[PDB]
Amino acid sequence: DYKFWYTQPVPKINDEFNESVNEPFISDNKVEDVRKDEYKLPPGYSWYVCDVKDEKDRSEIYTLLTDNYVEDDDNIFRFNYSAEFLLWALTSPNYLKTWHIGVKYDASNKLIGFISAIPTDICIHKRTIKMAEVNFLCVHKTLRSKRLAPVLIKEITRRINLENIWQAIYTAGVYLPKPVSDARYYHRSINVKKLIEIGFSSLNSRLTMSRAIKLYRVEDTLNIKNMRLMKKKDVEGVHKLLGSYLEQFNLYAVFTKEEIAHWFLPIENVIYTYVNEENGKIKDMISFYSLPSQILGNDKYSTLNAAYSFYNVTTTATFKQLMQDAILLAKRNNFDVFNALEVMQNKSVFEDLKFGEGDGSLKYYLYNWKCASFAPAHVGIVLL
Ligand SMILES: CCCCCCCCCCCCCC(=O)CSCCNC(=O)CCNC(=O)[C@H](O)C(C)(C)COP(=O)(O)OP(=O)(O)OC[C@H]1O[C@@H](n2cnc3c(N)ncnc32)[C@H](O)[C@@H]1OP(=O)(O)O
Ligand SMILES: Cc1nn(C)c(C)c1Cc1nnc(-c2sc3ccccc3c2OC2CCNCC2)o1
Ligand SMILES: [Cl-]
Ligand SMILES: [Cl-]
Ligand SMILES: [Mg+2]
Repeated sequence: DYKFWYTQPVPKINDEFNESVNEPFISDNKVEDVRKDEYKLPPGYSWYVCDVKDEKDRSEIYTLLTDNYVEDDDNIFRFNYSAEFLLWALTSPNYLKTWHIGVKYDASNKLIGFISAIPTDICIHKRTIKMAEVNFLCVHKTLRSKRLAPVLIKEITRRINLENIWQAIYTAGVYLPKPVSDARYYHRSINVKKLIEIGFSSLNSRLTMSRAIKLYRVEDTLNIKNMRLMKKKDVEGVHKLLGSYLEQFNLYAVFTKEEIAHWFLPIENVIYTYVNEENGKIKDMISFYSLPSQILGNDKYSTLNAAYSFYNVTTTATFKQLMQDAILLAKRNNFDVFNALEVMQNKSVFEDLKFGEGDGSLKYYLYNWKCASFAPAHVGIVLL
């Protein structure tokens, strides 16, 4: 019935728009009309302004997400973003502290809910719009289905609107009104035996353990011999190679140089970017971020280390060669599995590179924006 979502400026479940329609649901908004009062929480709970740059506040958010964030369909794996990853995700250029919103239960002083946004320029069907990117919405498991999430969403919308920003982008595995695109995820096994033992992957009578390990074996040599970790000096060249590439898609972020530096310079166990430089020119890039899963109820293993394909561009090799090197560089950095979405050119390499189709998909949404939906090959943004 979507009783909350139907009160919001998003498409109805049946809405379908021509390619010519590309505009807000509600235009001519006025900063001066936005509510100044915080939305009301139930008795005994209060808003909390989180300082993600303080280790202790950042620790509280980490604990909340570690225990209560997203689980796979079978409740065996739960995302386990690290504290340094949350730091990086939330302190991008021109971030606002007041868009990092916690909810505490007054009597324990414990964080029980969270929601965040960062500002990003988003190009949708060739119109660039100042938006908020929303992520890390989470309500403690003990307080589910109490209608707290619409409170968090309405409060962040109010604070975003105070900055004269009236559109947002977000992704969810759940179906809401109404996806602008829908991308399945695929997984390429790296540590086969481990993935079998935790029930991420399976065997069978044809594929014995030894034959499954042989199947996923990779040669420890790069297609692009000079691919190396990105350094500060490469920010200009990355901004030109990526910025040009992305303009073909129907939905992408428009990065400034300061955004390239933030989103790509390598941070161990967070973000890995590699470049191929020729003549002082960046001609190819690979990137992926680290998003481990906590494994629930396995006696031997508690963590699955997973590399998540972010942005990959090649001008000197085939896309298949580039993605093969991405898998190898993930392997060299101790990752058990390489995960990709069917966005950009990704799907075209999944069969040859031995990726397996996963169990669900990620829906891309816009808030207060009406437009034609599109196949995921035309999606040119990867969220965290
Ligand atoms: C202009 C600026 C605009 C800014 C804002 C833009 C929009 C931002 C929107 C947020 C984008 C976040 C993106 C993001 O973070 C990445 S998707 C990750 C979401 N987090 C998790 O799945 C963590 C585990 N789950 C939870 O913590 C709770 O289940 C949550 C908190 C998800 C819902 O808590 P609950 O205790 O289970 O539920 P109630 O409080 O009773 O609330 C039920 C209402 O919530 C609607 N709902 C449920 N899940 C949602 C989801 N993932 N997006 C949006 N809405 C969601 C649901 O359809 C229902 O509305 P309806 O009756 O109409 O159906
Ligand atoms: C696998 C998996 N493990 N777990 C713990 C979950 C809930 C899933 C399902 C899932 N839900 N979102 C995604 C994926 S796969 C992928 C590959 C490359 C880039 C992004 C993603 C992605 O979503 C990202 C970005 C949106 N938030 C979650 C991670 O995967
Ligand atoms: Cl209201
Ligand atoms: Cl482990
Ligand atoms: Mg609730």
